[PDB]
Amino acid sequence: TLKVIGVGGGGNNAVNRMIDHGMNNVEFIAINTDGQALNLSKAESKIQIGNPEIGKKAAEESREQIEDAIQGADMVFVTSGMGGGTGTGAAPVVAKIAKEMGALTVGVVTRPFSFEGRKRQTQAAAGVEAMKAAVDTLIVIPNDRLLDIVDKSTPMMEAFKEADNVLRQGVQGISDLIAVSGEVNLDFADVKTIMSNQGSALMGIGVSSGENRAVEAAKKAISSPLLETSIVGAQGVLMNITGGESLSLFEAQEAADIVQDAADEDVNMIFGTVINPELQDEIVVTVIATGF
Ligand SMILES: Nc1nc2c(ncn2[C@@H]2O[C@H](COP(=O)(O)OP(=O)(O)OP(=O)(O)O)[C@@H](O)[C@H]2O)c(=O)[nH]1
Repeated sequence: TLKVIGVGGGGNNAVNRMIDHGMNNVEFIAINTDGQALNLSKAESKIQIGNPEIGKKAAEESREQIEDAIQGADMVFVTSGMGGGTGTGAAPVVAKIAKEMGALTVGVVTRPFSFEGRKRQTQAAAGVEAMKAAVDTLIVIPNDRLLDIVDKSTPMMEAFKEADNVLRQGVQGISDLIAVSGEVNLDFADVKTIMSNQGSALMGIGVSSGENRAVEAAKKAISSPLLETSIVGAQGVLMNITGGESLSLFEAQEAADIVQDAADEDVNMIFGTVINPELQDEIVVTVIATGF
């Protein structure tokens, strides 16, 4: 039982992208203060709660409504945009409740763009520290590093939809590996071994389609701009290899071995594969490195 919880406006929009893109392994929950924007959410479960301190007390006042929604989950994803009042303060509370209930809590959050001002960057920094305390592992993508990812052509009014896509890839990276119906999935106990109480995590994404797509997508994930460091400093590595119906076990093994050779000699590496047939010839390699 996996649940991804979008906290705040930006977090809700990512969840809505997470649903438009096929991701049915998981139960979706949306939490916000703005009721109208909650009605425009696509998640099954919606919870209205109620400067990042309003968000906090709103979440704490709705502790039991949040507790009820998460009930039964084994792992929970809390995705939010840090910076605003709602997500920055409420998302650490939703995470801390999830971790108290025994769920493996994974935070996938964003730092705002530089063009959003220092105050929004200052509050986001405090939210990030709050979330690190709350979750098992936290993935933080600074929105500024999408400029090292997006096209020269990217419109400025499209900028927050690429943020949605990156948060989609963070959650779907791990979520697709654990409970899809086509079961060459991994074992949950081993996932816990890589995520539990670790803290700060890196994410690498690589896409390719050639004859040597496996080697190419793995090298590009190893050196994805989203990684702030090389994964060599990492103790545990969770790797996802998503392909179409032509994805081979050899290709997965090849890509896993390339990543494992870049990690620390005695990393704890677990990897799995996901067949999604909308993808034709391109494979996507997602690497999650933990413990920093
Ligand atoms: N991925 C994504 N991020 C967004 C989006 N909109 C804003 N963000 C980022 O997330 C940060 C917080 O924005 P919101 O989530 O809308 O703020 P909030 O949580 O609703 O808090 P409030 O101020 O009470 O509305 C902003 O600084 C942006 O950097 C979005 O649509 N998608």
